[PDB]
Amino acid sequence: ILSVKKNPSNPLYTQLGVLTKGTIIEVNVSDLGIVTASGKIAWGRYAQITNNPENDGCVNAVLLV
Amino acid sequence: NEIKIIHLRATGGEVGASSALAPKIGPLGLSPKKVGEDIAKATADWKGLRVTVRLTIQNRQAQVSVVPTASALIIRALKEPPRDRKKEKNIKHNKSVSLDEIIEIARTMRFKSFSKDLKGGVKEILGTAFSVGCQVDGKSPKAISDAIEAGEIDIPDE
Amino acid sequence: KNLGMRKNGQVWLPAKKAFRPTKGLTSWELRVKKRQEQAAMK
Amino acid sequence: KRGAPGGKLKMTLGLPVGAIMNCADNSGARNLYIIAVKGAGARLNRLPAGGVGDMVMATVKKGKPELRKKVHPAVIVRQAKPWKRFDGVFLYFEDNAGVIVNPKGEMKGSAITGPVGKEAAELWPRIASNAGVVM
Amino acid sequence: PQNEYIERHRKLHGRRLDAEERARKKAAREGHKNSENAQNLRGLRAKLYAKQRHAQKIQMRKAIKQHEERNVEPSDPIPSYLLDRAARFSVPIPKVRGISEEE
Amino acid sequence: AGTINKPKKPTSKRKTTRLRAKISKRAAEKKRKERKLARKNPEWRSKLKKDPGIPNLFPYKERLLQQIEEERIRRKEEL
Amino acid sequence: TGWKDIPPVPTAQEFIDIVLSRTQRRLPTQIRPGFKISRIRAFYTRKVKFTQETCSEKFGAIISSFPVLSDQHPFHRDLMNILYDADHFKVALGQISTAKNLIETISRDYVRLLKYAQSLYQCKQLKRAALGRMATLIKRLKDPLIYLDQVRQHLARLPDINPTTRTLLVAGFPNVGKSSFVRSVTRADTPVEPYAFTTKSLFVGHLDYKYLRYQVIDTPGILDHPLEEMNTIEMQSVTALAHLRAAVLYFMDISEQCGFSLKAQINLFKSIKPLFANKMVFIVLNKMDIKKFEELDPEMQQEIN
Amino acid sequence: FSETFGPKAQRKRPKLSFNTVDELAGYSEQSLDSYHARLEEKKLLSVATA
Amino acid sequence: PKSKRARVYHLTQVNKKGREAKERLFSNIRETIPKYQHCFVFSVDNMRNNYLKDVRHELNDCRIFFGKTKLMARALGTTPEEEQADGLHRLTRYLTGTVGLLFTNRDPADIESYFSNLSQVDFARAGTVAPRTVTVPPGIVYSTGGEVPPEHDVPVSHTLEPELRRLGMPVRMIKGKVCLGDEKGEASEGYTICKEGEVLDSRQTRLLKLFSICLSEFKVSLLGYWSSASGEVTELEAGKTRPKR
Amino acid sequence: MRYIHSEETIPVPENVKVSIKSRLVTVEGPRGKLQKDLSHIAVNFSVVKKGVIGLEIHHGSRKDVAALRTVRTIINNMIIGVTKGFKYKMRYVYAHFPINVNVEKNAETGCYEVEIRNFIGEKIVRKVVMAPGVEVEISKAQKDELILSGNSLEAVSQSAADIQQICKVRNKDIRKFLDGIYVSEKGNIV
RNA sequence: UGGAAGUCGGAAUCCGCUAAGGACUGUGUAACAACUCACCUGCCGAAUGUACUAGCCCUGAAAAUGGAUGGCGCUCAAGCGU
Ligand SMILES: Nc1nc2c(ncn2[C@@H]2O[C@H](COP(=O)(O)OP(=O)(O)OP(=O)(O)O)[C@@H](O)[C@H]2O)c(=O)[nH]1
Ligand SMILES: [Mg+2]
Repeated sequence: ILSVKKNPSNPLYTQLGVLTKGTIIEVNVSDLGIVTASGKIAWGRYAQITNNPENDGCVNAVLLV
Repeated sequence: NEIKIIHLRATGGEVGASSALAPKIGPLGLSPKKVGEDIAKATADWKGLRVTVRLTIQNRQAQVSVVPTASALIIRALKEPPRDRKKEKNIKHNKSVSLDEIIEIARTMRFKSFSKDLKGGVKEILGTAFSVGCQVDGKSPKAISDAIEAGEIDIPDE
Repeated sequence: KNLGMRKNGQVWLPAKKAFRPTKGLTSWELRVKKRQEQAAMK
Repeated sequence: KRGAPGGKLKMTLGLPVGAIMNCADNSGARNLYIIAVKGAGARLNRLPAGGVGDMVMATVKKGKPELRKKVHPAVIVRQAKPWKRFDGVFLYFEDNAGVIVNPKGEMKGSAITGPVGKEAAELWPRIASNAGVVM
Repeated sequence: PQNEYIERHRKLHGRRLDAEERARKKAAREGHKNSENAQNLRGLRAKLYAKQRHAQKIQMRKAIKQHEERNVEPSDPIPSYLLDRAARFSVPIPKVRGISEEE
Repeated sequence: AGTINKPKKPTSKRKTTRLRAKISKRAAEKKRKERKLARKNPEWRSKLKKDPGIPNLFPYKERLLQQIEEERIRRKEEL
Repeated sequence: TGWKDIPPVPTAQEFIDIVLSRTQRRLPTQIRPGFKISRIRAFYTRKVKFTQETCSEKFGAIISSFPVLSDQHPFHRDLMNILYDADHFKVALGQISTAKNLIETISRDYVRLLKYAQSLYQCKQLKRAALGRMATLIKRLKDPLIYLDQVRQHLARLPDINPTTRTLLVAGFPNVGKSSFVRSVTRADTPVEPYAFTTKSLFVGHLDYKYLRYQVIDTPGILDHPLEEMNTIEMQSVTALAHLRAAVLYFMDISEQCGFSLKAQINLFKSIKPLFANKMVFIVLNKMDIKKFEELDPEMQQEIN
Repeated sequence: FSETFGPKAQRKRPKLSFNTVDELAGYSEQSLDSYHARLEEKKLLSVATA
Repeated sequence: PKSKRARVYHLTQVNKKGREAKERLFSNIRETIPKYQHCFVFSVDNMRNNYLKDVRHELNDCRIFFGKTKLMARALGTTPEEEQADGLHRLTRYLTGTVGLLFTNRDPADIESYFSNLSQVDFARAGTVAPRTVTVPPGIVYSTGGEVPPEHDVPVSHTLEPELRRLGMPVRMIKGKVCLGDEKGEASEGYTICKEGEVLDSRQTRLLKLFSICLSEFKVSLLGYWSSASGEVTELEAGKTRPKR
Repeated sequence: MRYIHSEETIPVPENVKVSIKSRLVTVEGPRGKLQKDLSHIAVNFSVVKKGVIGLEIHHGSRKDVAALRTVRTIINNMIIGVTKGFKYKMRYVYAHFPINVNVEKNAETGCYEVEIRNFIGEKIVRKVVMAPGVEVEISKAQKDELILSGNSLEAVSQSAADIQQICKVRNKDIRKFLDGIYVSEKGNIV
């Protein structure tokens, strides 16, 4: 994870970096081989948390492609 | 002076078929080396093929003979390149034989077949060739069998 | 005597009959006629 | 076998857990601090105790440094608490003393100084064979 | 003992004289035992037994279906390079439960 | 189970007023919730109902089929 | 002194059933929402810890009881390599250890999360998550558990060969009377049958000579072909010839009723003669009632001499 | 694992570290020497108190 | 009716034949009739009937039907208003019990001579009278049970002794060998499988089959034959004696 | 469904004398006399034909109809018992320790008594008292065989089962230890 | 494949005699053998089989003092439906 972009409940939660359901996070996508139209490596991409980490013990996310 | 008949399954042109015989032909008084040499001499025509060998035992000597089988006849009629067994394995018999050659194989198999007609014998030979996996006239032996049962191919009578 | 064998070995057991408490309520010919009528209607 | 001598009649147990007794053999130890008694039952707040002929687990507090880091099986051969035998005789020794043995009963030492108890001598044949006086 | 010694014992001596008969009788009583377990087991053991029997029934009926049919897609046609493929730039979860400040 | 010789604590059938009121309120709330999900439910529902038909064991099913066919022909002739 | 003390290795489903039955039945199961969060956290933390303790105890019992090949005698190590792919054995036990450590790590993480869980629902979800991850880890071990149970049974039925003792080692072709000799000199139950490869695994018996105990090892028969074409049954005998400092008895059938030629027996003896260095070798001509050395052809007698 | 050992096993050729009889003899000698060295190392390196 | 027997579904390739096999038999019999002059009816009662394949092979020019008796009778035609050819309803009165049809071009005398001099020794079935007394001797059990001399017989297989105990022979395993009593033979008498002049049951016939002792014969009895040219049925010797329907 | 009438028939041989009163069946034969109380099943007995006993149930359910088959088989087994008798041949086999069986007849109780000794070398002496009417003998024709004979099938089979259950190996592998007494043959005396 | 004969494995699974019989459902052998199942025929004698639907009944999870259809007690009810 690179940063927390938006926690929908409160901007203070985003500022604190809280990982909840529906939170947009920024992830390092260097391992997926995502590349632009000329060859630059795209290493930062938004994803959204789809689980409840406080109840499941893990952070599960879906890429926003 | 009593008659003993022993059937065995052996590879042609190989002496070691008598390895399992010496457990039983031993107390009968036969020489295993002589039996293996006779087996190799009888099956020298069937090099590299699994064939059935009949041994008739009279008075502590045995004479060898080769009982023809449909599978061995089909594999021989395939005319495979001459091959060594131990080095390369898992082979497939995907060459072709003619329906004519199937007919003389059935004619050889008439003493074993219980079919009323030579057409009935040819259909059993085609089923054996289908199990082997070869081709007949460039087509599938099941397809030739179905065409024969439909009647557009006329098998000669006897 | 009993000519066959029983699996459990109770050789004294009689030749039992089917448990059909609704026996005798229909003749055979009537059932055949009803079968033909049911088939035609179907 | 868990080292519980069988066939022993009931006698007064004079050596509880924490007692320091003498070492009667020449194994190099001179005293044995008892930490457990083999065959002791379960009872709330009751310390395990042993008598003459009882097998115990002990540690050496004075003696050779090689014996100071291990927990040794011991057999109690003399006790100072008076106890009664089957012939009505009440008796006691002038000191509490035991010997170091293996779990099967054979001694680590080769000789015993002073007498041994009748119960210990009867229950462990190596004590009888290595004893000079039996009382 | 070494190697296949129980098998060698069975070869040289056999089994108990009633072993086949008792095995047959137990297999015959298996149906009554299964019904008795279904009607008399209680609690978590009963729940696990019921779930396991449900799984066996599903597997069995699938086996029956396969043995019965041993001898026997998008709406619009698209080419092979357009298969397995799928404005509003919405996120997969546009709305969640709000979280209070005690939570 | 050794129930007969040594029974356990009995299961009371005497319900409490708290439990009765709570069960009634949960039942009413469930009824309202299923009505709401029925109004919001997107599953397809056929306007026509699949009619069960006529039983095979009815002995005059053939005569009833005769009557239906005759009335169909009569209606077709009238129309 | 054998490997019969290895505890039985259940499969994945039986392992999960055992562990979860211990968690269900050896711990209390009623916790109320009206209690304090400290009591709820203690309840669910105790559940997670007891589950991982059961898993770790069983995995350690599996690991510490199976033999370690790096500490065995070379005969025992290579015999286990002949019977079993040693790569497969080490991979199975390494996967067992990896699953044990992953279970411990998951339990530690979920106990740390239960320290901060704030409700009974969150505690219950965390406990279920930890137990489900443990069950997934155990379910991903379906094949090594069956393999190791089969390994345990065969190791329990394996004979006990002492690598450093007074030992005789009977070798040769099939059907030359090896098991007959072993039955005649020992009390071992080696099957004697006329067919080839009757003995498919090593047998051992014992005898007393001059009040000294000797062990005699009956081996599967050995055929005459290069070592790359040798199956595991014959490689047990090859390993016994290679790693056991023994007295080798090479049995030959002069009458050739074994189904093999005396020339081939001589070539096999000459081929395995390099293994006989620092070993005492005797050639036993068996079945002399049928045919004798005097009745043998003089060229074959000259070759044997 | 099913094809290696068991009732469904089809494995018939072991994985060897040697090809020739002389190589096998050398392997056995080296393994025995290493084994003796390891037991000497372990030997150089009543229950004990807690 | 919750308590019912669980019907086992067989996971095998071959299914039940049904009505289609009956129609196929009807078509085959009704097509075989206009090709052969003579139609014989033969009877094989209380018999194994596994040499009928050899009979079919030897009679290459003939056609043999061995289906259901009532289906063959319906195929030939029970009433004169149903018969395929004249006189066939006369022939249908011979079809009861275990019978068979033989359509042939040959001479009736030739067929009678073949089925008279044909004779093969076969295993007895339950119901036949035992022609002799069979007793397995005490000691080690061999394959034939004393029919051949014991020095020329292999010992019987060790897998058969639970079946022998089920069939009542008090055998036991002694060192991998099946024996009555002791290995040398003592403390017991020989086991009498059957006595002469006694109706054999299936247990005794199964024991005789396991010991390869044949106490019966394979005799096919020709009852009569219908001829197409004369349109009449000639009755043979067994036709008078056999019950008629 | 309540079936109006259901009936069964029991043929009776000429030697057999059957007396039924208040569902108490007494069967007399050449070998002896048997008595049974079938008062727990609602059956009407009759004589529908000379030498045939008729069992009937009126207005009974399917269970009441089905119980007539059990009654029929019980009375038939009583007839078979008083006519031909029942015989259970049992074999006792041993591996190392020979099993010693002694059969006596306790006269004050009037019943047979089977004493079993040296089973797996155990020093206990097992004792089974037989049901009255069951006669136990040691077969002289075969080796290590007991023969239990009687008129009551239930008594003979229960005595044989008691003999089989009293010699049961415990805490051992049944694959390896094969010893015991087993019921070999079940049949009729005549 | 050391051995593998329907039954350790992989892939195919055809034809003939048929009344019918799988390149085989299991037991079994080192491999065979042998037994058995699918299927067919002979005896018998008239109604059955499968899957669902609706009732009642059992299970469908329980802790901790001794107790609760309100209590006795109730079984062609003193239970259930009309
Ligand atoms: N005449 C005679 N026959 C023998 C002699 N020794 C063995 N035989 C026979 O040869 C067969 C060989 O069987 P085994 O004794 O098991 O020999 P083997 O198979 O090589 O021994 P294993 O490999 O351990 O199984 C036996 O069945 C004997 O009948 C002998 O000294 N004289
Ligand atoms: Mg051998």
